[PDB]
Amino acid sequence: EHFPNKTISFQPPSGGDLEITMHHFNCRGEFFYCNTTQLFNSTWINSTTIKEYNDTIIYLPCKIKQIINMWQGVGQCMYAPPIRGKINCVSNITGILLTRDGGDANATNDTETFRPGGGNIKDNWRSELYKYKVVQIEPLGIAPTKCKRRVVE
Amino acid sequence: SVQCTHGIKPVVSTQLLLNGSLAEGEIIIRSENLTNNAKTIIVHLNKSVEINC
Amino acid sequence: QVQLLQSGAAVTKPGASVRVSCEASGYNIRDYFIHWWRQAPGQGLQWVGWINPKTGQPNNPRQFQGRVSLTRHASWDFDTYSFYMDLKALRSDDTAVYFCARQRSDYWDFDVWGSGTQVTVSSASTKGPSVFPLAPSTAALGCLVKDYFPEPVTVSWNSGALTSGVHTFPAVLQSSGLYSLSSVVTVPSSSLGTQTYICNVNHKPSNTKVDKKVEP
Amino acid sequence: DIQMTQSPSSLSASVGDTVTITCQANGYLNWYQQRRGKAPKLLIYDGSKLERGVPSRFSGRRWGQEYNLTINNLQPEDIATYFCQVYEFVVPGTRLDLKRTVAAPSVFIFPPSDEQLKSGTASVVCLLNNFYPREAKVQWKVDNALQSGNSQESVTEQDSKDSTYSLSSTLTLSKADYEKHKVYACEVTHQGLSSPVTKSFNRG
Ligand SMILES: *[C@@H]1O[C@H](CO)[C@@H](O[C@@H]2O[C@H](CO)[C@@H](O[C@@H]3O[C@H](CO[C@H]4O[C@H](CO)[C@@H](O)[C@H](O)[C@@H]4O)[C@@H](O)[C@H](O[C@H]4O[C@H](CO)[C@@H](O)[C@H](O)[C@@H]4O[C@H]4O[C@H](CO)[C@@H](O)[C@H](O)[C@@H]4O)[C@@H]3O)[C@H](O)[C@H]2NC(C)=O)[C@H](O)[C@H]1NC(C)=O
Ligand SMILES: *[C@@H]1O[C@H](CO)[C@@H](O[C@@H]2O[C@H](CO)[C@@H](O[C@@H]3O[C@H](CO)[C@@H](O)[C@H](O[C@H]4O[C@H](CO)[C@@H](O)[C@H](O)[C@@H]4O)[C@@H]3O)[C@H](O)[C@H]2NC(C)=O)[C@H](O)[C@H]1NC(C)=O
Ligand SMILES: *[C@@H]1O[C@H](CO)[C@@H](O[C@@H]2O[C@H](CO)[C@@H](O)[C@H](O)[C@H]2NC(C)=O)[C@H](O)[C@H]1NC(C)=O
Ligand SMILES: *[C@@H]1O[C@H](CO)[C@@H](O[C@@H]2O[C@H](CO)[C@@H](O)[C@H](O)[C@H]2NC(C)=O)[C@H](O)[C@H]1NC(C)=O
Ligand SMILES: *[C@@H]1O[C@H](CO)[C@@H](O[C@@H]2O[C@H](CO)[C@@H](O)[C@H](O)[C@H]2NC(C)=O)[C@H](O)[C@H]1NC(C)=O
Ligand SMILES: *[C@@H]1O[C@H](CO)[C@@H](O[C@@H]2O[C@H](CO)[C@@H](O)[C@H](O)[C@H]2NC(C)=O)[C@H](O)[C@H]1NC(C)=O
Ligand SMILES: *[C@@H]1O[C@H](CO)[C@@H](O)[C@H](O)[C@H]1NC(C)=O
Ligand SMILES: *[C@@H]1O[C@H](CO)[C@@H](O)[C@H](O)[C@H]1NC(C)=O
Ligand SMILES: *[C@@H]1O[C@H](CO)[C@@H](O)[C@H](O)[C@H]1NC(C)=O
Ligand SMILES: *[C@@H]1O[C@H](CO)[C@@H](O)[C@H](O)[C@H]1NC(C)=O
Ligand SMILES: *[C@@H]1O[C@H](CO)[C@@H](O)[C@H](O)[C@H]1NC(C)=O
Repeated sequence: EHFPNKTISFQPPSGGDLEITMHHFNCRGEFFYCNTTQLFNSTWINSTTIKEYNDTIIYLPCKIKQIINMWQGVGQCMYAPPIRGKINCVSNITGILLTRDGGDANATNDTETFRPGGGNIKDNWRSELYKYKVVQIEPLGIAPTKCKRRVVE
Repeated sequence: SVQCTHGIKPVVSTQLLLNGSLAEGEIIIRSENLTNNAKTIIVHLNKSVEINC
Repeated sequence: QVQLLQSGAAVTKPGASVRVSCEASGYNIRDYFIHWWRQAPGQGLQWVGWINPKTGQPNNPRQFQGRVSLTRHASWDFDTYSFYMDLKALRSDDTAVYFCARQRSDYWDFDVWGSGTQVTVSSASTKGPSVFPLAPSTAALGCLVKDYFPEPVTVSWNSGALTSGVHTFPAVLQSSGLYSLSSVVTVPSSSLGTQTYICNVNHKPSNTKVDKKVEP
Repeated sequence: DIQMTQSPSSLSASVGDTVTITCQANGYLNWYQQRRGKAPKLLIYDGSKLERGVPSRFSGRRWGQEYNLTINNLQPEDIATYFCQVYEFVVPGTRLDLKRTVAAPSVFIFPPSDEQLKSGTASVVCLLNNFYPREAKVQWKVDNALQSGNSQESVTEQDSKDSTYSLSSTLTLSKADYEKHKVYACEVTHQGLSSPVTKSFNRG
């Protein structure tokens, strides 16, 4: 709806640091780096053929790092100690961070590409505090009235 | 107006928004301008899909 | 102060890889975006991509994707940077100057601009210049600087002393990849056919000088 | 979808004048002026806002979708190219130069030596010098016959002193088709010249 007539396509991140090409998050002390490259390609033309498939589960490789500069230049260099025992994480996928790609100066082929990842850490919060504005109340008001303070003679 | 906000988690993630909230309306698309590619594009879901890693 | 500077000219063979750099240190560079612009000769500008110094995230248009690559290399103090491109598998008609610019605000205004690097790619690899005379029958007189590659070559007459009404046409390139430009100087009408001139050139890429004694 | 247009881009003006250029767009416009083979400089951004360290002669008229960039008291240094820039699309631009400096061209033909033919190559040039306006037709003919797709034409920059131009027409020929016709003509018709002119030459 937000784009007139262009088919949509997806591609994995085109490069950059490991904090952008990868899906970075935390579990109980250690940090994960999952590829998530099978979830960010497709195309959609006219939905003429419904590619019905079986209930296939998707398995994503996930490298694990220990020395993370999770903030670019203001966070201290880290070293998470290894955590004992099997660790399992169950969570919610509520939002996805996207990024468009520029068009051509000659002739668009009625398509646009979207890429995941990117964005500074602020966007992870701007998508949640989006419904809160802070104001101060000015509790003094002025208005006409037909009472004149009856001053004592 | 409310006295003050509900809960918010300080969870940090880069490519996806792990364990956040949901909007009851529909799939929302938020940006500064969608016509400007520089700004990020934030999509919001109404049916959270469980992750298990 | 901003001193956004770009490296010198680089020439490569077809199908090879090229690298052009650009640096920025004179302000808080950890927060403004950087953009690359290429301009085909005798043609308008053309976007190449935008890279964020914060994370190194690239972005490319449809046609240049895959072939191009954008990368940054920070310093330890986050004060001096160095941005590098790499255009793998260079094509034929991609000889153009490449510009690095800076983004000031969300209005997509660019204030600081780089010096610009001339990049040319073609076959018919490096060789010296050969000058073929033209014999005249006001008037003119030319010293055709044929069959040389690559650009540029100095041009002067009579050790630069006699430059009466010079007209050095810009170097037009033929199919062979050997540059050729015509340089003429205004000369009287009836006095020609007996006077003698000399043309001297130098080709810095090949470092060879040939002095030609043009005669009627 | 952002569409771009431009003024007819073939404009000229005299010293100490005012000129108007037009851009149609539906976004943010930043005016850039560029020299010949030099990095373009930002001139006016947001249509009307004027950048720090810019001569006051410039102006910006944000009206509807139309856009204006009027320069006052046109000086010789103002001779450059101008274009309006939006997020991604960039217009071809505009060409600005001095006007009305009429001068008649002169076809100049110089037969070469036989030395290059020993290397199996022939090269002769038709020259058009000291003329304005630029537009004209320059062609070769073999004993007054059609010749096309075999010459490479170059034009120098605008002539600084007389505000004129100069066009070169270099022709490449094979062995047989060169000396088969001893004399050639290079007819050129141009606004500066009153009547079309033809030339002749001889080798000796
Ligand atoms: C989105 O939301 C989900 C759901 O809430 C969330 O997943 C939850 O994550 C938290 C933390 O990451 C999990 O909490 C941990 O759970 C384990 C599970 O252990 C079970 O099994 C053992 C036996 O093996 C039982 O003993 C135990 O009772 C459980 O049944 C706990 O073992 C963890 O306990 C540690 O932390 C507690 C915090 O109070 C301590 O009290 C406890 O002693 C343990 O502390 C140890 O480690 C500390 C360092 O972490 C150390 O300081 C201590 O000294 C000590 O050594 C812990 O409670 C929770 O189970 C997850 N939910 C589910 C359903 O599994 C996601 O994390 C969230 N999204 C994102 C992105 O985070
Ligand atoms: C980024 O997003 C913002 C929205 O947050 C977007 O702002 C839009 O700008 C355009 C033009 O820049 C606005 O279009 C105007 O809409 C008003 C509505 O009444 C019209 O009246 C306007 O026409 C008059 O405007 C001139 C202003 O001086 C008049 O002088 C003149 O007479 C015109 O007739 C004009 O059409 C638009 O309203 C806003 N808001 C939106 C679209 O919600 C901004 O343009 C975006 N940046 C881009 C696309 O680059
Ligand atoms: C995530 O998976 C993608 C799958 O496409 C990997 O991309 C491949 O990377 C290798 C690197 O050795 C290349 O040789 C391949 O050409 C890439 N594409 C394919 C289709 O294999 C990507 O490398 C993975 N992420 C990481 C961090 O390795
Ligand atoms: C991840 O999504 C699931 C699906 O909604 C959540 O499951 C329910 O979440 C609500 C939240 O208000 C709870 O009240 C319910 O008890 C949950 N279970 C059921 C069966 O409805 C799940 O809670 C989400 N993850 C987290 C950490 O909240
Ligand atoms: C989540 O949002 C989507 C749209 O963003 C909902 O899908 C639409 O539902 C309405 C309800 O009648 C239909 O009229 C539309 O045709 C649906 N659109 C599409 C593309 O299918 C969806 O129902 C919402 N689901 C939940 C659980 O909130
Ligand atoms: C989350 O993942 C874990 C492990 O990937 C699941 O634990 C498995 O559950 C199945 C079915 O209950 C058992 O057959 C396996 O033996 C369990 N362990 C492993 C290593 O596979 C867990 O059930 C998953 N939970 C959800 C809600 O998806
Ligand atoms: C886009 O699609 C609509 C409806 O399907 C159609 O009316 C229109 O002509 C198409 N093209 C453009 C450029 O809007
Ligand atoms: C993802 O989709 C693209 C779209 O054409 C396809 O070329 C590619 O092979 C797919 N897989 C990967 C790993 O990129
Ligand atoms: C996802 O859906 C699309 C469209 O129906 C289809 O082309 C593709 O094969 C599907 N992939 C999986 C894994 O179901
Ligand atoms: C430090 O070591 C890294 C390891 O690759 C290297 O890339 C970098 O150039 C070195 N110097 C600085 C100042 O980071
Ligand atoms: C921009 O130029 C047009 C061209 O005629 C003219 O009306 C005026 O100078 C400007 N238009 C405006 C400011 O609406």
